[PDB]
Amino acid sequence: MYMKFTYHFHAYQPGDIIYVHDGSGWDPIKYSERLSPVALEIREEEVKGRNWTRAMIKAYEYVDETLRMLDEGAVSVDFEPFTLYMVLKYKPKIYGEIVETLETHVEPTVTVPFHPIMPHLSHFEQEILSKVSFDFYLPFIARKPIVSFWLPENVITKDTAKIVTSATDKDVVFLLDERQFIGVNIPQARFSCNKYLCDGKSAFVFGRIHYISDAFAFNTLDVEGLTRAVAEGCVDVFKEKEGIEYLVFLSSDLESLVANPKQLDRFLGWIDGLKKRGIEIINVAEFIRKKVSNEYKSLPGECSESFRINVKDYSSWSDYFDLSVDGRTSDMRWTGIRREDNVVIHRWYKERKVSQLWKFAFMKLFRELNRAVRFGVIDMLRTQGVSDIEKIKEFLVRYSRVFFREHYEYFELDTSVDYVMEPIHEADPSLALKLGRIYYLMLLANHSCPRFWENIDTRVTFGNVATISKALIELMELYMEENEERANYIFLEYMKLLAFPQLYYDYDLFRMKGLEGWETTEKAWFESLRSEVPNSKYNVVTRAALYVGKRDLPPDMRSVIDTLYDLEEAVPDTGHIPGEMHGKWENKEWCEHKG
Amino acid sequence: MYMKFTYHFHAYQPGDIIYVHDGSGWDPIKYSERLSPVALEIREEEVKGRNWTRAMIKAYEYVDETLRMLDEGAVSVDFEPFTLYMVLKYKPKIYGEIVETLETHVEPTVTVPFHPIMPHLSHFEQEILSKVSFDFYLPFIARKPIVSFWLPENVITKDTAKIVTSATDKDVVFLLDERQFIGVNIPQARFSCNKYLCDGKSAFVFGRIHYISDAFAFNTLDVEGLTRAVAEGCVDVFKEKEGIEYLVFLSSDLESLVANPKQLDRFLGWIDGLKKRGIEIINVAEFIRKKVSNEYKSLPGECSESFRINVKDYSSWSDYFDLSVDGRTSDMRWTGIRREDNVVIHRWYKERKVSQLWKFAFMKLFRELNRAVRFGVIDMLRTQGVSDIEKIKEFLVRYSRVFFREHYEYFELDTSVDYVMEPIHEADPSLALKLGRIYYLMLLANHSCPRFWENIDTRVTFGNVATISKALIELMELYMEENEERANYIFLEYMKLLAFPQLYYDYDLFRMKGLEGWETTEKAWFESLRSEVPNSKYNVVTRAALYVGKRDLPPDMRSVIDTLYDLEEAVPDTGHIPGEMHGKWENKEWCEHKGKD
Repeated sequence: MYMKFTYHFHAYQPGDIIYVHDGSGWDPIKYSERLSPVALEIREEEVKGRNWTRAMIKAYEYVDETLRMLDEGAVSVDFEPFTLYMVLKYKPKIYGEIVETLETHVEPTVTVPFHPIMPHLSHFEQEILSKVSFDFYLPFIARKPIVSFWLPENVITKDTAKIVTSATDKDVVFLLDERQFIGVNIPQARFSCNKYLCDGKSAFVFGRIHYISDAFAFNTLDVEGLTRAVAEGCVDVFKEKEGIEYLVFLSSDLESLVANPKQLDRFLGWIDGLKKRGIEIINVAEFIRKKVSNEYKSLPGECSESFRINVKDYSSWSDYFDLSVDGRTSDMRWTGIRREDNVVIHRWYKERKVSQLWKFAFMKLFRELNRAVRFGVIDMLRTQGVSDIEKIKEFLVRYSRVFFREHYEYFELDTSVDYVMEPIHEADPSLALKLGRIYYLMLLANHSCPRFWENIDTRVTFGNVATISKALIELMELYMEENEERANYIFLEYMKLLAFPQLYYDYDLFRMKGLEGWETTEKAWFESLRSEVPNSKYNVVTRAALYVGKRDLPPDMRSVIDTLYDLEEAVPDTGHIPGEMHGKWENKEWCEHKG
Repeated sequence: MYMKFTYHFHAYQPGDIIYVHDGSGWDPIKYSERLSPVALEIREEEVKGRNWTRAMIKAYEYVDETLRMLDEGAVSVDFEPFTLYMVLKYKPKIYGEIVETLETHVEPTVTVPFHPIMPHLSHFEQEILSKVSFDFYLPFIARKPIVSFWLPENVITKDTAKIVTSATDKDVVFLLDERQFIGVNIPQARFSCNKYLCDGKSAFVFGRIHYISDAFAFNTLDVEGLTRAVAEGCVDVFKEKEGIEYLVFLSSDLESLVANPKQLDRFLGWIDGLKKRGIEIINVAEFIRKKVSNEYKSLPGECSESFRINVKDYSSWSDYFDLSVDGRTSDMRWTGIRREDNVVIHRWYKERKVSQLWKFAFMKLFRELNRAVRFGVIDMLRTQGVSDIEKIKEFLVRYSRVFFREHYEYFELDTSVDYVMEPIHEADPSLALKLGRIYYLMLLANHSCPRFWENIDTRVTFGNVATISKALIELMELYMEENEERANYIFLEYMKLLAFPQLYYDYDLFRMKGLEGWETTEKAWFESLRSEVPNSKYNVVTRAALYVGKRDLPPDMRSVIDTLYDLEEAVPDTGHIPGEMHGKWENKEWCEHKGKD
């Protein structure tokens, strides 16, 4: 057949950080992890971990073996930077295996550090993260004029795509979901080499087919069904006649390969079924490369700027599709708001409807914390005689060489303090590097993960709050040790975490309208914040901020948190993430932490 | 397989009327037809006619014989009313065969008389046409609780859907194109039993797949490719495993079955290929019934108001899709205007670009002519004591029993003067039936066809203009008899046809913006109107208006057109319709009229 097939896998772990350790900012961070032992059955071995992250990192090895039995160039994979780094730290053997496969076996896809929803961040943060993305990926993509790029949850806007495409010289292939396409209908645009103007540059774009991808990832069709859905269901009889190559592109989380013990074999059988149909397995980049080179015949204008299609701003690959009013996706899952009619939605959780209003407040609050930290860094670097915001940007980007040091060392890329400090050479590296650290903690705290789920009380929400609490307190203490009034500006931000439930009033959330009519009510808000653990009456946000504050806060204010908060309920116990329920937890009733 | 398949065919001929004969209005119209010999090749046989209409009517017999080869209930068919009427008059044996097939063998689909773009007419005209559609189809649908309905070019708006559904007590199924669906993506809605809210009531809707339908109709895939596109390309792997029936619905003009000599056998071979793949062939209405009856298994909510989808207002099945900016169809083909950015488009014709601005002017002018006729009818009936607009509407609907008399009489339905005059029985029937004739000539003049093509100079544009000219001159003359000043209100309307090119200025078309930037210039307008025939220097609108006027105008007015125009240049010759070029024409350079008899 002339049909081409490929899969993309997205690999990411938010990690199990519950407390970041004090540090100088000259080295990668050190931290304590959650102890909530868990196992994943893979075919016929149970893979055990002290927590979800470590179990998964072990599991990545079974996955890499499977990927190794596929042909060269067949699929593409992106690893979130910190996730790949954590593998190097915890299982350096697997890092070497994974790294070899990305150099030689699968096409490597660039992605963003810390997996935030990019359009939910300021342009400043997005620019840093975009440049770091390409920097971190340099050993895999150095001599490639075309590279695929993975936006977290595929949540894209025109502004975000521009930032990304500007952060590189190469040609960018955005991997998206076909439900994000607009200005063309699905069968019209399907399987062709489309492009997408990113206002100045243009990117290639491929959109996955959600229903077949999920049919694999969630085991709803057997191998025969998956093979037929592709080989028959996706056939372009005209292109088969004209002898024109077209690409059927699917995508899932890499962790879908261990969602049940049979997934690795299922995937191998599927790919085998397709090859037997005469379908060549070939990655999105090598597909385009083979088009432009005219090794593959094209339609007139294919892979060009006449084959430009549009993409809906704020569309995604994983939104609540049952609430879509245009047959496309949006970002309502992470904001809690449907944009088309500007209402606040609710979702089911453990037999009750829960307002998703908390996600909006969470997102909004973090925009403010993010800016408080960014302006802190800029203000303090100014005192050191650094006035050029562009030099500060370059510095914050180069600081990746510190944060992910060993990764870069593995490839003999410069990790020298002299490199990192060059754009801001007039500053005390001791102060500058602590600021770089505080900035990267803020970044780390912007994981999209907490707002993916229906309820707020999860281990990932705790981790975000604990990480930003670390950053804020350290920034606050820098201002204190300099005898500045700005120390309180930062303490005010920290206080917004402790008193998180007050934000319903401070944010005028009552003015907003619920989908059904009750989702922006007082009680809707307060119900949604109830603790999901036995041993804490505090909401998860207050919990994590107290948990970190009680160990890092100056004794005097450390006192008021004791006067107003019962500290004994400041522990890392959270509710469970519904998507992780297939795991074998020692404690299934809530996400535990042990002594 | 759980996949079901069906095809819908739409049959329509605009006719070859070049001059309607004078008549009282008590009987169906009589007319002179174009003489332009042409033949169609069907398998190894040549089918010859004195004009395209007559050639195609003979061809319909071959099509019917082929439909009879299909299994019962496999496909659905609509015949536009006047088309079926012309078959009846010319070849009653062929009409007999077709109506037998519509009664028993294929699902009959209701459609509108005279094939106008319905959302391009006023609500009043749409209301009359909608009611007539269901009356004309009474012999085929009387016992049916659910009926399918074919809007011309599938051009629909919510308002038009409301008019149609309000005109019957039956549940309606609208047959549309999947590129018309909105608020859902194409794969998301595909092949399920969906509904559509048209305000007071809801209708079922099914959307055809144009690329497969056209692969058959225009012979771009062989039978094996067509079979594969359906059996493989349309498979729903999930519904196959769940045992849930779904319908792959395709549609084309019935005339696609004679678009080349092998079409009939290709179609039969395709159906055979699908049946051998385990795919049952079942018409849309029967498919719905089986879902509703639970003979078929359904998704939760299927075939109910829970499965509502939206349709884009002014979308169609046949728009210039290469100019679409939203991935859906629209009505720019017939208006000349792309709605999304409000620009006047151009198309290629004979390897030069031609502005479509003329289509907007033609459409706008006809809206005005339509109202002049309707208000003239209402005004003259007012002078007869008829003041209730609802009684006038009832009369105009019943007048279809005069206009299509032989059809209703074939089915033993009352066409008597007493039946038709019942709602306005205080009026003089000599005047009322003349007004009914005038109103129906106006309706007949609203064929969508002229605006389908890229070039104005075609036999269908000539026909629309000649037909409306007949109506206007007759209405004018009725007012003259009353010694009315209103006679010149109607002469003004006819003058707008004669002086059609002046409408560029009078309609302020210079204010409109061209897609490329030239389409709304004076040069673009005038070039678009140039005659395509060497025996007339006048644009086709003026040409037809003169052709009728030189026969029908009172002597003083005839002397005026005789002085301003060369009446020897008022002939029915026009340019050819691009879609008819597959015919074997005696004159293939332009559409002739042999005028010796």
